[PDB]
Amino acid sequence: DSVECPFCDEVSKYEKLAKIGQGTFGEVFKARHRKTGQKVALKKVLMENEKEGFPITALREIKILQLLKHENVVNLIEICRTKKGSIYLVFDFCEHDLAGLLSNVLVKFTLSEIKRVMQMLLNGLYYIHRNKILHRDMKAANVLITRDGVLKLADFGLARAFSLAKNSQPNRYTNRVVTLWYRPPELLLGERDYGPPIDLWGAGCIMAEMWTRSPIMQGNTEQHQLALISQLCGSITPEVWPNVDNYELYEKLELVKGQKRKVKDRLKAYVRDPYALDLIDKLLVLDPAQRIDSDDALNHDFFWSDPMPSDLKGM
Amino acid sequence: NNKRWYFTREQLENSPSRRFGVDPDKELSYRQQAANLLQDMGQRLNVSQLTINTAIVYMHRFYMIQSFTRFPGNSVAPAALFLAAKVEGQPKKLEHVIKVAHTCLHPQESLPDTRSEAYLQQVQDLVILESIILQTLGFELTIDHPHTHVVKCTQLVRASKDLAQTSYFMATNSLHLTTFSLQYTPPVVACVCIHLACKWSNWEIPVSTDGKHWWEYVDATVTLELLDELTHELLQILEKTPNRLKRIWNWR
Ligand SMILES: OC[C@H]1O[C@@H](n2cnc3cc(Cl)c(Cl)cc32)[C@H](O)[C@@H]1O
Repeated sequence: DSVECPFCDEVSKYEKLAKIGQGTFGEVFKARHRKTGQKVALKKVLMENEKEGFPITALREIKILQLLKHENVVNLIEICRTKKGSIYLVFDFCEHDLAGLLSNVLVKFTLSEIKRVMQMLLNGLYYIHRNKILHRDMKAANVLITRDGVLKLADFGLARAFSLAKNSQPNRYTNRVVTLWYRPPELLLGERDYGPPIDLWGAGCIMAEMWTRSPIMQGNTEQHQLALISQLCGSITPEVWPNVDNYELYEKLELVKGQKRKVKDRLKAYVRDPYALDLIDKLLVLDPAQRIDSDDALNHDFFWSDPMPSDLKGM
Repeated sequence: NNKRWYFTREQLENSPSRRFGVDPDKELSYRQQAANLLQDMGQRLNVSQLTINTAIVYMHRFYMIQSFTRFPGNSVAPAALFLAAKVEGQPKKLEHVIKVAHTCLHPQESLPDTRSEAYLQQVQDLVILESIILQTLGFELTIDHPHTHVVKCTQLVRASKDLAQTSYFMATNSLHLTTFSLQYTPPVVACVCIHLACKWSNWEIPVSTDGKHWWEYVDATVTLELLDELTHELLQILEKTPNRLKRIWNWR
């Protein structure tokens, strides 16, 4: 027979349309509510092997989505079942993502539109960090935009909560987080007491990707990457980055010794506005605790100069 | 919204279990049992009281939707604890929770052979029930942990170490013994527990410098009249529970 289930609707109430969860991961469908035509995204909960019941990392993600309610964060509407059995996370659908738009050459951003994009992105980082969450997977692909031009950060499948680390016991968070290209130095050097700054770095790589239309630092592995970073920001040294020595992997990873900060320069050709350059610079800072934060980033002259941030309709 | 897991006296009266043959009195003890089983398993698995509490709330909320006649507490509690532990950051392995459930519920019998089909199915069963719990709760597992509320109210009245320990005790027992957490907000429950703790300890909380009673600093909706009724109900249940009041009883 059957069990009562007032608060978990069967996903059949939505009509699947098309796989959109590319990278071949998640198994994400666009879908349509069979009564109102309202479009949504269905992210099925993987379950590959999972020999420990409902996946703990899914509980984590569902906790975080439920806590994050904000105009620049994706919106979990409900969670649905099947009747093996399956579980779907249901989101408000969003037509575009920033990877799709940055690659498509039919699409162009006025300086002011870009400004708005960054503003929304940084605003959402302010919100999540305030709520003690790290995204840990910043990349244009995870930045969506709706028809009406509202940007939303998405895919919190890697996200986790973070704590004020006192009582003389540094945290032990997972190190191998964030895509390689949008990953920050702290993590490559094997940091485990990291914080909000690891997302800000992502946000940098994305600022530039708004002009270069292309992920600015593509690396084969963690070692090719970390060099490629230093071939843009300068050499990692206690001089530029106090106490960077203490990382086991510092000198213990043959880091290129001779390199001076070539960031504004290697980017001038793509981004003209000197304010945008300056912001990109304060975001791509090597030392976490010297890197700019969401609050200060938002009060940066970039967002308060002509041309002013404009809404989005060029898409 | 945020009134979904809060219920009226009448709603509690007409529970799923009631509609299947179970008296109010019988059901209330069914919860008390499940809560004990939770506490016992949680202690042996070495999880926090916070985690155990979460489980107890999952349990309470669960039985406002399902009936004890379809889902016996002995089956639901291990599943609820298995869930609570992952949710709270203290995952226990599925085998381990099953071993411990078994010893608790059959201190004599010997654990089957992991190789057995008998055992393999009780593993599938727990996982299934975790699934039914998840669905029944509408996937809403973030609980407002009630201890921290109590702590802040004892701080807010410069309570003795003893007066706070007693409060904490009322607090924890209310979760095991009453359905308060299905009826009143964690802030309020804590007032209830501090009030009763004062009465028991013969401690008088001084009125404000204004004339405002201490509880008004915690939940506007709280009237003395209410505290008195709740602390009464709680105390009656305490008096019925063997050895319990002994734990906080001044003997000198
Ligand atoms: O599983 C992560 C990938 O799937 C897509 N995705 C994830 N969550 C989503 C929510 C919505 Cl509303 C949309 Cl439109 C796409 C999503 C994103 O495009 C992302 O690259």
